[PDB]
Amino acid sequence: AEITLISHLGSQLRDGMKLATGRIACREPHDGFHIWINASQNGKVGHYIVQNNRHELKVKIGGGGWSSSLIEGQRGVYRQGEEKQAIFDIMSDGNQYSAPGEYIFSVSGECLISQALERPPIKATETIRLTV
Amino acid sequence: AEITLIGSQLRDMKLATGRIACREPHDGFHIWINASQHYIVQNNRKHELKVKIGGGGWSSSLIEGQRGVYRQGEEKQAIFDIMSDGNQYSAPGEYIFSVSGECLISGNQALERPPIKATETIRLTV
Amino acid sequence: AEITLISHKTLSQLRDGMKLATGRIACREPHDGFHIWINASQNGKVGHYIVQNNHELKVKIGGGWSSSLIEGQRGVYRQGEEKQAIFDIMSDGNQYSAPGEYIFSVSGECLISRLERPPIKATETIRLTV
Amino acid sequence: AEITLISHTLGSQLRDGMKLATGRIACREPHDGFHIWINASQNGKVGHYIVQNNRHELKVKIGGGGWSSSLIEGQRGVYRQGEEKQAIFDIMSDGNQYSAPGEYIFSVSGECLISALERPPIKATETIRLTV
Amino acid sequence: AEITLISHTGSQLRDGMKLATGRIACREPHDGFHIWINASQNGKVGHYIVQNNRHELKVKIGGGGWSSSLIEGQRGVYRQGEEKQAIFDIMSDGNQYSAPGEYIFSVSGECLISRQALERPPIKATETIRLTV
Amino acid sequence: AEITLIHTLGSQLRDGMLATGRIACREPHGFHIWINSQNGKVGHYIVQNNRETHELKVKIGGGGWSSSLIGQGVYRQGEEKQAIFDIMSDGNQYSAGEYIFSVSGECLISRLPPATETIRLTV
Amino acid sequence: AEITLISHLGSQLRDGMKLATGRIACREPHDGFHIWINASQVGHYIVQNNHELKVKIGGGGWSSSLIEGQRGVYRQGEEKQAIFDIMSDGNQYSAGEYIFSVSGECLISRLERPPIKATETIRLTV
Amino acid sequence: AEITLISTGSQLRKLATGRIACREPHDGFHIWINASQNKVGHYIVQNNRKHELKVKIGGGGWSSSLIEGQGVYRQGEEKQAIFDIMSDGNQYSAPGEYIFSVSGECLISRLERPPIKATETIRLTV
Repeated sequence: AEITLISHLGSQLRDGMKLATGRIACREPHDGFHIWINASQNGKVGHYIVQNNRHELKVKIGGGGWSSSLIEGQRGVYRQGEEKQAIFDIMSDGNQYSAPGEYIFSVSGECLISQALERPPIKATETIRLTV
Repeated sequence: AEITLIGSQLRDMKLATGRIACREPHDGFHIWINASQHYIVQNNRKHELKVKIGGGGWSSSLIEGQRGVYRQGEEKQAIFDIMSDGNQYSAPGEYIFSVSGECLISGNQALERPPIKATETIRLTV
Repeated sequence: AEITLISHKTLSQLRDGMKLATGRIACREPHDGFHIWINASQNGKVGHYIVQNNHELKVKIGGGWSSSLIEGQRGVYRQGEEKQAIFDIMSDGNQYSAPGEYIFSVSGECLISRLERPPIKATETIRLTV
Repeated sequence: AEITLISHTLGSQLRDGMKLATGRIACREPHDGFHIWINASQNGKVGHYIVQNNRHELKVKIGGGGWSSSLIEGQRGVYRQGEEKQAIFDIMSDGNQYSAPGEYIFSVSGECLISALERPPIKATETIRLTV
Repeated sequence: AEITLISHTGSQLRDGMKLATGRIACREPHDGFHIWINASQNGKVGHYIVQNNRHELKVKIGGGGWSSSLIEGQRGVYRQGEEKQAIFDIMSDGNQYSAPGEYIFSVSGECLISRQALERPPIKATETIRLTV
Repeated sequence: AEITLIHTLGSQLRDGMLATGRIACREPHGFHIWINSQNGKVGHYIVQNNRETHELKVKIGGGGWSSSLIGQGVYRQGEEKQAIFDIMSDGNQYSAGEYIFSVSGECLISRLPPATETIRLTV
Repeated sequence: AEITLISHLGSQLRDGMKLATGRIACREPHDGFHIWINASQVGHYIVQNNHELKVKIGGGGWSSSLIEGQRGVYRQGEEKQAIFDIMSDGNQYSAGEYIFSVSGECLISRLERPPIKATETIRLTV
Repeated sequence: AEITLISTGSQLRKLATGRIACREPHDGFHIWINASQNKVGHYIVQNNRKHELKVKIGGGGWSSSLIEGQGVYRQGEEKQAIFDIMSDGNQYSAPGEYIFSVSGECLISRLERPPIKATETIRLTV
C-alpha cells in the first residue's frame, strides 16, 4: 500500500547482487504482502528483463522471506506477516556485464487482507531509476 | 484430480509425500491442506502440530477461492511434500487432516478451477 | 558503513511521523547491529533534532530502531546481523515548513558484538527541498 | 493552520452585528493564541472592512468575542488568547445597511501563534462567497 | 435547530479526514448542542457506516469538543454551551479506501435546554448532504 | 458496581499523570466513571484544597476512555470484568496540600442500573 | 531505586492485553527511568512456562532504548515516580504460572547508569 | 562536516587526535571544543561526579579564530585536516569524569559557516 525504493552500480553484476532495496508499508491491518515488477517476465515468476533507456538487464525481486506467488491472478513474490513494513531487494538475475545508463521501471504491491484472504482494492506503484 | 499420498521434535523435512495426476489436458496444479491457516493441525483426543505443503517447484497461491500452492504445467503428474513448519515439539495423540488438489485450466496463463476436486486423508501416526 | 539517502517531495503542514527522507544503512563485513544519527542540534529525546532553513524544522530518525547511547554517542540502534536496515527521517510532531531547503547529514556505523563502535563511520547528506 | 468558512442567502436588510458567516480556525502544532483577518480594505477601525460586489459595497467586521482587535507585527486583525485547538469566529454586518443582492467574495487568513511569542512561517487562507 | 452542511472532492482516506463540515445554529436560549447522523451505527456512538449508491464508508461525527452522548435516549455527540452556534465535522473513521460514487449524509441536531441538566427541545433539524467520491 | 482506588508527587507536575482506579463489573452487563466541578471539558475537573479556596486541574480516563454524557463522565465499551483507568493532571501546573476526589462508576447494560469511592492525594 | 509489582482470566491473548502493572521510584533527583525484563530477548520478550510465550513491557510514555549497554524501555523526568505495564502483543494462546523477573534503574544525565539496580519478581497465574 | 575522533594518569603535560574531512568543495576548516573558555582555542573542562583541566585544540597548522561568534581554523581546499586535543601545560588532575565534545565545519569562500556541523564527544576518568 506504500512503497519506497532506494537506488544504489558499475557494469559487472554478479548473481544475486543487490541493485536496489525496497520497502512496502501497510497502514491498515493485514495478513501478508505481495509485490512485483511491471516488466516482461523472464523465466520463473519474479525474474524479469528491463530495457536500457536507449541494452538489457536481467533482474529479480525478493530476498529473505519472499517467494514466488500467484495471487488472483497476479504473479509476484509473497511474504507472510501482519507487521507494518517489510524489506525487499531488487537483485541481479545472473552474472552479467551491463551497459551503463538508466534502466527505469516500476514496482507494485499490496497488503493482503482477510475466513478468507483477499487482494485490497488499491495497489501501490513506485518508479525506480536503476543506474549502471 | 487424482492424488496419491504416502519422533517428537523437528525443524525445517518430510511427514508425507504425494502426487497429483491430471489425465485430461490442463495448464497447472493447485493443492492445499484442509486445516487452519502453512497450517496448524489440531491434536486429537490440545497441542498444535505445524505443517506446510509443497516443495518449491511449488508457489504460494490464491485462486478464486482457495489459498494453497500451485505449479504451472501441461505435464501429467506433479510430486509434493508435507513438511513441518519450523522448529517444534510433538504432543501425543493422533493428527488427522487432508490434502485437496485440482488440475487447473486456462478463457485465455489465466489459471481457473475445474469442476472436479481430489481429496486424500492422513491420520498421521506419530 | 555504507549509507544511501532519498528525500520525499511535498508539500506545508507536516503531521507527526511523516517521512521527510528515507535511508539505507548497509554493512558488508559481518557485524552485530546498526547505529545511526543526524549531525544536527539535539532537541529533547535522543534521536530527535532541529534543522534550519537556508525557520527551523523538528525531526526524528529511526522508525524497529531504539534510542541509544553507545560510548557516549547518541543515535538510534538496532540489533541485526542482516546486511542492511532501512530508516526514516520523520517530522517530530505537527509543525509547518517554510519553503526552502533543509540539509540532513546522517552518520552511521556497523557495530560489532565484542557493543563496540567500529573505526570506520559513514556520513551522507540529503537535502529536503520544500 | 486550518480555516473553514460556512455562510449563513442573507437578504438585503443587514442589521448591525448580524451573522453573515461562521468561521473556524484549527491549530495542530502547540500554540499560544489565535490570530485572524480579512484580506480587504480596512474601513474605520481594525477588523472592519469594505467588500465590493462582483459587479455596490458591503460593510463587514470580524471576530465576536472574545476576539479583540490586534496588530501582530505587522498584521492587523483580531486576536484570541488560548492553547485550545480550534476557535470559532463570525463575519458580521458592520452597521445597519441595505445591500444590493449577489456575491461578495473575499478571503480570510489566520495563524496559530507560538510561544516568547511570535508568528508562524505560514498563514492559512480560505475564500468565502457571501450571498446577499 | 438550524443546520447548514458543506462537503469537501483520491481513493484513500486517512483517519480523521474531513468529508463534510457543518454548522448548528441555535437562535433561542439554550445550554447545549446535540447532533447525530441518520445511518446505521457502527461501534461507538456516534460512528457510522454509509452506503454508496450501488461500498461502505465508515464515518464519525463531532470533533474537537464533542463528547459521545445518550439523551432521552437519542444517541449522538454533544457539547455544552450557551453560544449561538457550533461547528462539527463528518470524518473518516479510520484509514480506508473509497469506492467512487455518491454518499448521502443525513444529519440531525438539537439545541439542548437545561431545566447543566440537559433536555431535548421540541425542535429538531435534519439536513441532507451528498458526498461525491 | 465495584470500584477500587489508589498514590508523593512534589510540587512539580506535567500532563499525563498513578492514578489509579479500577472498576469491577462481573455480573452480566459497559463502563463509565467520573469525578464528583464543571470545567468545559468532560470529564476534566478542578479540586480545591484544605486551606481556604488554591485549586488543581485534573482529568480522568487515560487510554480507551472517551468523554460521554449518559444525564451523567468518561466511558469504555467492553464486556470484560474489570475496567482499568487513571486520573492525571490537566495541564502542567504548580501546587503548594490535600485534595480529595469522590470517584464514581457504573455498569452499563443491554440495548444504554441503580458505586462511590473516595481517594485522597498529597503534595 | 525501588520497584513494586502486581499480577492480574482466560486463555486467549490478543494485543496490549495487560498481564502485570508495576511502578518504579527513584527517591534521589535524577533525569529518568529505565526498566526491562530479565528473559532471553527491543523491549519485547519470551517467558517460558515452568512451551513458551511472547511479551512486551512499558506502554504509555515508554520507548525502546539501549543504554550502555542494557536494552530496555525508558522515559525522562525528575518525577520521583513512574508507572508501567507488562502486556501481550498481538493474538496468541496461553497454557499455569509464568515468572517475570523485572529490573529497573533511575538515570542521571551526567544519561548514565548508577551502581544501584532494582529487581523484582512477579507471578503470572493462568 | 565529517570528523573522526580517536580518544582514561594523575599527572600530564594528547587526550585525543582527529581529522575533519570535507568532501564537497570548501575553502577551509573550522573546529572547536564545546566547554567553557579559558587565548581563543584554549578551554577549561569541569568534571561532574570541583576541579578542572585546561585543554587546547589544534596543532599549529591551525590559527586562533572567531567566526560568527564562535575555535581554530585553517585555509585550504584539500579534503582533510588533522588536529590534536592536547593538555594546556603541566597540570594535576583529581579523580572524576571529564566530558566534552569537539565540532567542526567546512568553511566556504563564497569565509562563513555552512548549515552542517559534525560533533564527537570525549569522556575521561584520568
